[PDB]
Amino acid sequence: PIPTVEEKWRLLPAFLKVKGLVKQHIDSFNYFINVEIKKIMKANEKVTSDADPMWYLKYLNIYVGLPDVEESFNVTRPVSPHECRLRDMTYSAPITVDIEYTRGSQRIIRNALPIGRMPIMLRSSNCVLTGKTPAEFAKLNECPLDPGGYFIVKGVEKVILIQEQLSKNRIIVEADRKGAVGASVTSSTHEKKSRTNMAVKQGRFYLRHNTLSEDIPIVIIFKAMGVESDQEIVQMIGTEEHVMAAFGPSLEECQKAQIFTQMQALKYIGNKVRRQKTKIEEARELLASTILTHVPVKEFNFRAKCIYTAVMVRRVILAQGDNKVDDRDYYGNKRLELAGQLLSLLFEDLFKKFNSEMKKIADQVIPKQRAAQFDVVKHMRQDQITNGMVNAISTGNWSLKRFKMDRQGVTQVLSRLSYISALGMMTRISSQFEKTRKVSGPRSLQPSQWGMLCPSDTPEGEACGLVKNLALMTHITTDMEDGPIVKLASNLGVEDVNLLCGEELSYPNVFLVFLNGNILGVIRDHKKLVNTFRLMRRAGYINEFVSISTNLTDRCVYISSDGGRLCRPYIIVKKQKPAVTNKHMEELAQGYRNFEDFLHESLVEYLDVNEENDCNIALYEHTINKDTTHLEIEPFTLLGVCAGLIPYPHHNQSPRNTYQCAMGKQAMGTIGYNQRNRIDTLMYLLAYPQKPMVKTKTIELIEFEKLPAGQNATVAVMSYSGYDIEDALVLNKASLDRGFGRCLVYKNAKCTLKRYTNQTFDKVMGPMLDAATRKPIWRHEILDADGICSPGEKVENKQVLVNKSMPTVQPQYKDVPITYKGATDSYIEKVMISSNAEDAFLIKMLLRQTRRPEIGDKFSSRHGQKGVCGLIVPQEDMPFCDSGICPDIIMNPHGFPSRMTVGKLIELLAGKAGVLDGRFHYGTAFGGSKVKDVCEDLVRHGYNYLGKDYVTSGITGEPLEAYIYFGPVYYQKLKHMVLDKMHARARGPRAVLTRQPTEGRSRDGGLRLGEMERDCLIGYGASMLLLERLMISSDAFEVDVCGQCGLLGYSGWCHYCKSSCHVSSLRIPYACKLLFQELQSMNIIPRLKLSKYNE
Amino acid sequence: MIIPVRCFTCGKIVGNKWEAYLGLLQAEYTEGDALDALGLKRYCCRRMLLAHVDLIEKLLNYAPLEK
Amino acid sequence: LILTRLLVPPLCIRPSVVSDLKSGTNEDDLTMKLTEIIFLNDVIKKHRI
RNA sequence: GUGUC
DNA sequence: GACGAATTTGCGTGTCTCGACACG
Ligand SMILES: [Zn+2]
Ligand SMILES: [Zn+2]
Repeated sequence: PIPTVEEKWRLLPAFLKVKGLVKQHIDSFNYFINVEIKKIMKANEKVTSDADPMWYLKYLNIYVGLPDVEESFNVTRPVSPHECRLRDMTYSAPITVDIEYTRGSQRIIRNALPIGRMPIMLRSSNCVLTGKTPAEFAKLNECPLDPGGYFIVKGVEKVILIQEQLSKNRIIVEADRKGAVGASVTSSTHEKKSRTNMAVKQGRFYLRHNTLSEDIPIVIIFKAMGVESDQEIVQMIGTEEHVMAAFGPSLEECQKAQIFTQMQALKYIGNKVRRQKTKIEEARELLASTILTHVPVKEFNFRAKCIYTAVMVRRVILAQGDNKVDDRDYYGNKRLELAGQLLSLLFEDLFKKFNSEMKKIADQVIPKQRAAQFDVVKHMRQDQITNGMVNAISTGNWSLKRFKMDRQGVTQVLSRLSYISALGMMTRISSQFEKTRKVSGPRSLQPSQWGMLCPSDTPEGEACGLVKNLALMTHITTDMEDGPIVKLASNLGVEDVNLLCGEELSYPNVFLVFLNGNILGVIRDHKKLVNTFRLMRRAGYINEFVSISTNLTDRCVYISSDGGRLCRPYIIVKKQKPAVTNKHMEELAQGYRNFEDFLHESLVEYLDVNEENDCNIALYEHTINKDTTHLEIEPFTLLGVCAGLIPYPHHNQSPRNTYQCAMGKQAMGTIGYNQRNRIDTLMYLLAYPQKPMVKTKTIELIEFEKLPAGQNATVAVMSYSGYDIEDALVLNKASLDRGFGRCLVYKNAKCTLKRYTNQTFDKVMGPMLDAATRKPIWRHEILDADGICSPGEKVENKQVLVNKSMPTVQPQYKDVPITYKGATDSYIEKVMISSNAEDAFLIKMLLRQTRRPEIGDKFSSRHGQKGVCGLIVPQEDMPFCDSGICPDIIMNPHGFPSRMTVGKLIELLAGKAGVLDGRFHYGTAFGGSKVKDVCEDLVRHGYNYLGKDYVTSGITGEPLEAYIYFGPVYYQKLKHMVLDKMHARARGPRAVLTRQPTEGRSRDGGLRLGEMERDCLIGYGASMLLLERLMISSDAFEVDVCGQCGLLGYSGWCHYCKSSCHVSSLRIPYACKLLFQELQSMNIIPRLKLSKYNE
Repeated sequence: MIIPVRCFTCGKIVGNKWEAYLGLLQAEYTEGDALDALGLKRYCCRRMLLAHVDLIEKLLNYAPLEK
Repeated sequence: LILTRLLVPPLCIRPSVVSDLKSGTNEDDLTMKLTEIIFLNDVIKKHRI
């Protein structure tokens, strides 16, 4: 027995209260509008014209305000998110700057100068939805359970997906189609993205960069950098017997070509280099700040760069001859990208554009002036900034050629189908690779990721790993500086690389220090370095988000402080024991001693993927060994948000887990606290949502017990007459009549109407009365005397909702009556009439439709078991066992073994025991409740102990030989009803380009007959039907051509021969005639030769 | 949203004991004590009141009120 | 083998798009390319004189 | 672009 | 001994890289 603290389950809620799931999406933006927005202002700080050096403007301070709207005339009132969501407006706040400009001779300092607007997040620091109370949240008509984190642009909720990319400022050594090759990608803050690569062929190293014409020898690059004597070159490379046999050839081919001085190498390079000022200076400045710009050069010293290239060559040599290769599947190198730095790049590019083009606005006015003073605030504009921001957010085209980048599909509309689909989309992560079949590694589950990305959470289909979700406990590190870090490392006793030569780095005892892909120097006895750095980090002086690791195969220590790293807290242990005790957590339960002081007391700490590489972590407290360094808080935090709804995930199989986590976001239910006020395009709601009996701790963490998307129902696992085939399930007619599974659909119909540049307008006449009696006509029946439909009415098929009459171009008006198209008979809920930002009237209507479950509706079991309903059985059937309880949904026992789902029976047992006793049973992953204490509790009541009951068949009236498995199960209703998945067409509209059925059901189109279905008709050998349903029913056309010269005539007449003597006709599909008429314009004339079918 | 008037499986009226169940949960009574004192004995007509959420109460705070 | 006379295809092979947005027409890319190459046919005849 | 087979 | 002819091999470039339905 070992002392075990059963209290560490309350650390996780206190940790999520600080940050975590979605609070980091707001942290990245709150830090960006407080730190980087002024860094960009300081970057572009002074700009002046060149006409005469007397005019200039200066940037003092910049800041943003609160969400405000500019109405008719100087009307700035605080607007709420719901108002912007209903008025199709955009949630944004202005950016007021305090700049100074010199006009004439004196200087003018105009305070509070507006330059544009910028969108603000829903739960950010500048918004009104922060620090409020639920009573006040109900005052602004907003759900308090809304996590937020999206953008409202033109009345839609847009969220920016997190995108993962590879690490920059690092060396990779990977193998390709022939051999091994090293590469280096360089990209700092300033826009300079470079990709250099060193390759090996014929025992000769060659350096490739897109600025050079062809290969340049590495020894030539060395001699050009400044290292002249060939001895210290090999000294820097490596002093070993096997590294010289591979470096001799290059040295001797270098001696072959007559290059022995720096000027010779520089002239050689300049002659090699092509670019569209002499050759020596060209080659000098090209080796200075073009190839590797992440290694700064003070005056003109290429020593750090040449030692960097030498250690790169040494890594390539040690990779050469072995099977040690670097892969891109490691997640310790992969970095994440939020919406903060994207907005940063967008804003800095827009600001640079606005500063550089306005520099040209006052550059054509100074010589061609009219007075002595020039005002610049009247030569100022505030539409490009707002336009660019809104366009980049809504459109989704991140195109920055100043940054040399084009990205599509970054922002997406927030899924508002259910409460899980909304939160689960915020943790969705996108990859940099495109959706292709070639990938198998990155799609495969990597052993590197542990507790950072949910393994089960992934969509099944085409993308099978390109889309991943975050874990419950993880944190994204923001960027820092490295001043104090380098200072403390220099004080610890690290050596300057500029003093010692190349020979000492080959020493095994010597270790190299790397900081964000930068060589700081040489350190001996790296263990003391790592220990002291870790102790200083645990102290509190250095920030906690600084990684340190050591690698012995290449003998280098890495110090990582870049932003975008994954961090999760771990409990520290000291030589046999966790530092956290019972007295430390009793205070946390009391109300003091929270997470931040726990970190300040050196009891827990963050570790990254690369830092946990050199650490031992214990799963539980009974497996703690003498080399374990950290202790994982809880093992059930590995599962994600969508995987936390599955009872007993370890009992279930991974395909079923994936199916269920994918179907959890499609399950329909309640949306939030304000679903009657919000008017979305499509909304699915339930009538009476029940509460899951067997709930999970993750359910309580997210508070899913307030917005459930399912219902509890009695299930009987047994075969029925004939309608529980592979996935079919049987319903109870009496239960369906009582109201089990009642659904509601809400559709939106919005119409905007505006004015024009002339005095033309739009108008709504309204209803039409006849001459016999005073009744509205059948066309306009629901319309009110105003001209719109009144709520609380019933609209049938092809009836007018609103009359819209607009002029053709006194003027003639064409009426465009909006007509409702639907197979069902809809109902009107409410009507909203408002105005938008551009002075146009907007009329919105919400249409309600109540539906009941029928044969052809898809249901799930919340265990990866989906099926359409089979036969609807009345209550005379569906046998009761003893008390008179009938099966609500009949389940088939034949789909259990193949699917291999054992958690379903355990969940049923736990739910039955709970509904009998009267308390909810915990079913969390890697724990919960067992099947030993629950079955003995099912005996006290009087039922059987595991699952069995005596049933009496109803259709015959005889008992059942074998026993049946009865119990309550949490079922959920999904989308894709048979009411919408039902189409039929005989003769409808056709396209103008080709006479063929159009695409889609919204335009009443047909079905497509592809080649794979044509192959089935060909393999049979039927020719009449193959021609009947491709030419007779699709497009039958009668064309005419001539016998003298094969050409398409008209009206039995040719324009080439100008004679109707040789004229005949035939039957051809319109597609073939169109192809002929298209090819005749390509200098390809299909001269046809007719004949009699008798011939 | 609202407690169902009748049960789904058997059809027993379970909508006349919701307010009584609420008022009996504040007299220092256990969930099982309230459930077996109200009159529910079987479990098909017992999870209607036990596992039930009340969202119309939160939906009336956003409801139109007269001034 | 050398093109010096271009054949204008029929007008029914290049339908025009109409918008219920801006009282707007949208031509085919073939028509736009034809109007762009005909403008090149008149800019050379003006430069010789 | 998203969702299902 | 010196020049015209024919062989083998490293290197340049173009084409795709299953089907279906529904919604905005
Ligand atoms: Zn002819
Ligand atoms: Zn009942």
